[PDB]
Amino acid sequence: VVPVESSLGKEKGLEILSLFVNMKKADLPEQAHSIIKECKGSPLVVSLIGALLRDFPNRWEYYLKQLQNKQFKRIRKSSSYDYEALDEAMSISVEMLREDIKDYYTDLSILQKDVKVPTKVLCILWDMETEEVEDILQ
Amino acid sequence: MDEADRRLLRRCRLRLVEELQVDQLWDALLSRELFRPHMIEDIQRAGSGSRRDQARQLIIDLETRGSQALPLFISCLEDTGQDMLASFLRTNRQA
Amino acid sequence: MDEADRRLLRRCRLRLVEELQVDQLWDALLSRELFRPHMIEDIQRAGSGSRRDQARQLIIDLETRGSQALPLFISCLEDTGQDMLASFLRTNRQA
Amino acid sequence: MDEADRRLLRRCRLRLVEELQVDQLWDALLSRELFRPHMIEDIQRAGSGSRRDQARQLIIDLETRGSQALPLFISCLEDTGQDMLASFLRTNRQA
Amino acid sequence: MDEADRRLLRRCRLRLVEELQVDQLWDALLSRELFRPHMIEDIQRAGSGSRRDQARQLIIDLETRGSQALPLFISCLEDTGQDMLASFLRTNRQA
Amino acid sequence: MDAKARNCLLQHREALEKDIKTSYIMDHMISDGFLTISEEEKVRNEPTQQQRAAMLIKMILKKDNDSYVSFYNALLHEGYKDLAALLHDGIPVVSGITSYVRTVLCEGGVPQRPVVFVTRKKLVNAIQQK
Amino acid sequence: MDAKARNCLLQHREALEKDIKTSYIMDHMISDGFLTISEEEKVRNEPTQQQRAAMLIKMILKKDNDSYVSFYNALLHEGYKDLAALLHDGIPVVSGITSYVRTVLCEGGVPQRPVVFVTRKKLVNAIQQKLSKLKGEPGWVTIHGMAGCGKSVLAAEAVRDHSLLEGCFPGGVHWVSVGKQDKSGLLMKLQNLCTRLDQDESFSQRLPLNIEEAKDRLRILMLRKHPRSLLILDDVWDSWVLKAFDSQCQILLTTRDKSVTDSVMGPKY
Amino acid sequence: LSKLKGEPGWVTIHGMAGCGKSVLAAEAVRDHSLLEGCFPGGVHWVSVGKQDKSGLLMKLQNLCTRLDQDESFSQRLPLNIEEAKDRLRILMLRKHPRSLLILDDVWDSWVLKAFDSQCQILLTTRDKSVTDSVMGPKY
Ligand SMILES: Nc1ncnc2c1ncn2[C@H]1C[C@H](O)[C@@H](COP(=O)(O)OP(=O)(O)OP(=O)(O)O)O1
Ligand SMILES: Nc1ncnc2c1ncn2[C@H]1C[C@H](O)[C@@H](COP(=O)(O)OP(=O)(O)OP(=O)(O)O)O1
Repeated sequence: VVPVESSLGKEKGLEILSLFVNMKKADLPEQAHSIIKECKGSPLVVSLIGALLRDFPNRWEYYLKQLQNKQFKRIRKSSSYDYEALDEAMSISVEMLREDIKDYYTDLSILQKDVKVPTKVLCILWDMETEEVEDILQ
Repeated sequence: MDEADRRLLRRCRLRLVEELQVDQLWDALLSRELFRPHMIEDIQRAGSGSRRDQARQLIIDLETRGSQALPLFISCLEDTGQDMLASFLRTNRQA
Repeated sequence: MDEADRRLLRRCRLRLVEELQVDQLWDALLSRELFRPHMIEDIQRAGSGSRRDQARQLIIDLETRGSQALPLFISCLEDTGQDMLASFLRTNRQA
Repeated sequence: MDEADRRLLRRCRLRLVEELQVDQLWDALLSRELFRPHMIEDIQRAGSGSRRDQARQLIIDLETRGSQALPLFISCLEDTGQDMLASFLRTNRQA
Repeated sequence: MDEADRRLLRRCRLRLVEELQVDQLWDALLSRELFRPHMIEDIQRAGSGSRRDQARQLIIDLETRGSQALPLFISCLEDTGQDMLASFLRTNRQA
Repeated sequence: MDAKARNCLLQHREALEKDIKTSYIMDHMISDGFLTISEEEKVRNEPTQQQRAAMLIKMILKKDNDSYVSFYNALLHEGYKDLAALLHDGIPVVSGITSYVRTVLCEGGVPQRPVVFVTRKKLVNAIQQK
Repeated sequence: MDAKARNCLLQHREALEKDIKTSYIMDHMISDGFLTISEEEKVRNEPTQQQRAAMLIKMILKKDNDSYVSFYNALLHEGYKDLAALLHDGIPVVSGITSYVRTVLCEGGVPQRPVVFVTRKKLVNAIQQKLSKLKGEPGWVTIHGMAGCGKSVLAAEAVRDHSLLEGCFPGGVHWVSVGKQDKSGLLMKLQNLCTRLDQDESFSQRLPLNIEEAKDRLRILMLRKHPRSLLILDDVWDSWVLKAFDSQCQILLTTRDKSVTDSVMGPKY
Repeated sequence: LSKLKGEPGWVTIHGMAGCGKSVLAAEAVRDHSLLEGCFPGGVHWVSVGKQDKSGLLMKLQNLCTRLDQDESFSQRLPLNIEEAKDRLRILMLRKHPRSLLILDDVWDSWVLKAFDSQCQILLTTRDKSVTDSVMGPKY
């Protein structure tokens, strides 16, 4: 197995947007640096912004804010990729789960991005033995 | 070659392969452009390479060499002193 | 040719091809109508045309020339002064 | 050799093989680099080794020896006192 | 025969066929059991039967006669007074 | 051999097949180490001079630059002036996405990479190893 | 080859098949550069002289004007006087609208330009440029326009030139009327298309029942059977309609929309 | 009809109801000189008459069947008008170069649409309109 689960760094993001709006880095607006930071490495979302900015050469502020408020519904495009927007992909991965577990997943929404949790707290949540939990989590 | 000439060559098969002298015939055939030189080398190597095998392949291949292949072939027979064979052929064509 | 005669010709293969003189044998074979003349020309050209190659083809082709091909062939051996070879053959037929 | 020269050699086949003296010709052919020495030994052994058989193989093999093989060959004829034959050839080339 | 010996025989092809004397070589080859007698008759008849054609077939067929065919062949050269040729060969094997 | 050389052979193949007496060429080439005995036996097995020449050329078309030169030299050395002249201009010098890529990989095997992509080397290399 | 030449071959085919000894013809034609080794091997593989001749003629019927001449010349040169005479009157002229044009483009590839048309040079030239940027790869060229504007015709005269067609696309040129369609209909156009592509029935006679396998045989054929040849779509309405036709081929499509080039990968214009 | 010299093309004769017409066409192509020189591909004839889609389809299979006597193509029956049209064009171009295809009594436009690929046609009828939907030179 080779895990690809990682994600891109600042530089590559910059080059993608570069090739999409046809510039050299110095010619880029300032907001370019900021927006990528919120994009968080997924080549998908980069490909999106770089797709839309191709049409409407100045919406930059609009997306810089709209990507902030965290709602991804506003972003839509069609391309080689099979789904319109980011939300869809996730939405597909979710549905294939068993009927049993689908509830247990929802509970996990309580986590704060970047907050690592120990296992025990989850034991507290679902009210059951350690290993019994650790398996589901696995 | 028309069907009548072809038919003649088949009818005379036995006599042709029994009596045709080939070694002396090649020059004549060339002179009247009946065969190309490589065609002759191929005929020479037909089967076992005996006179009979060469003769047989000659007369088979002859059917493909034109509308006038048969009369031209009779002439080459004449030119090489095979009058008896040429005579057997002609008296059929006419018959 | 019956199977026993054929088998004899195979068993004596080495000796036949080693010792058979052919150049002197053709007249004898003809006299007893063992082979047609063209058959002889073909045998003469078998392989490299050496005595051995001719001999080999002769004895192979001999198997096809009749019920009495073997005894008639021994006689031709006798007639051409190949008594030793004929003798080797006969003492097998009988054996 | 162009087709016209080749054709000339075929047309004159009978005369060449009837009249060509070869024993005296080899030096000339060498001088004009028409044949390598081993090629000459091979031609010398062609068929029965008679003058005619050598002559025939010579003129056949001649077709392969270059664009100027024919005129160079006429010259060698001249050089060896075969003016009559060379003359027969030249008056064709020109014709 | 190993590939190096075979390769040597090919590299020296021109010199071998140009210089090998065969008529005097057969006894030597027999003495060292390099060839059977019939093999020798076949080689003698190779191609036109010239010294060169015999020589060529000899050296080609030599490649099949064993692991030690080449050194044994050099010895036969020595034994028949073909030291120069044997010398050309040896100084290659070693080289 | 170089495409220049090979195309020169292909262009003049018919002339070469008509004239070459293989017994005077194969020897040189064997001596030079660029024709094998088994190739020579395969040639010898053809019944006519032009058929032998045809076979030999078939074989040579597949060989390297040195071989072409070996062939050319033997031709020149054996007095085939005109034939060597035909082959003179074709003599070769002696002593990422490519043809293969679009050749084999257009079999449906791959969707074309996008219009715009940065190159991630670090991972690709790993996959190549595994 | 010209229809005159081809019909001359067809008329005399039986005579030709009976007499031709292919070994004396294929050599010349190979030397001349108008018969390939693989065609020759396919010929050689037939067991009898007449079967070989039959195969060779089969092959030649599909070739160009030069090829016919090559064939004729070899026939004459090899002493087939009578056979050459049969083919003499059918010899095509060898070496803007020319022979090539009506030769290749009568394959259904183009509807004839109207009875009356003014010539718009300025645009045609542009299309020729964009289309010439390819040099060959898979690729896409799109022209979309105002509803009812002169468009389809304009494309039809884009591929009219001899110089372009000969040099850049000597694979042939194809044409497909698509129009507004449903899944069933689209499927139909597919079977019809793949049927049109192989005239020699080099594949089995059967009808693929899914869009997928259709797509497949398309790609296989286009790659193998018709290398470097332009496939033209006409009036393409929807994306998923375009999805099917997509494998690794060059396409010039006319339409009213710029969007439907949406779902296809590769370079675009 | 001789203005062609060959191309795709159309020649129409329409006339009064019941006038001598069909026959007249039948003796048009009677001459030796014309037929030999201008059309040495052969000459074909198709009775069309008033028809529906089914019938028309039928006339199509029958026609394409008639064209190839050597069964140079597979034995199968095309189920749509389109593929029929296709095989028609392929055959006419390849199999029968420079040969005149005659229609008889053609009533409607869409009836004519099908028969149209890149071929020469001499049609007789009562109407001048139905040459409507076909591209190319007309008379
Ligand atoms: N060069 C031209 N000269 C004269 N008339 C033309 C010319 N081009 C187009 N037209 C006119 C006459 C034609 O009957 C008609 C066809 O135009 P066309 O290009 O086919 O529209 P279109 O079919 O491409 O658009 P759409 O496909 O959306 O219907 O337009
Ligand atoms: N040359 C002619 N000589 C004598 N009678 C003729 C001649 N031509 C036509 N007729 C007569 C007799 C024929 O039986 C009849 C056929 O005419 P015809 O041309 O077939 O009409 P038509 O069939 O073409 O019109 P439509 O197709 O509309 O019915 O007309």
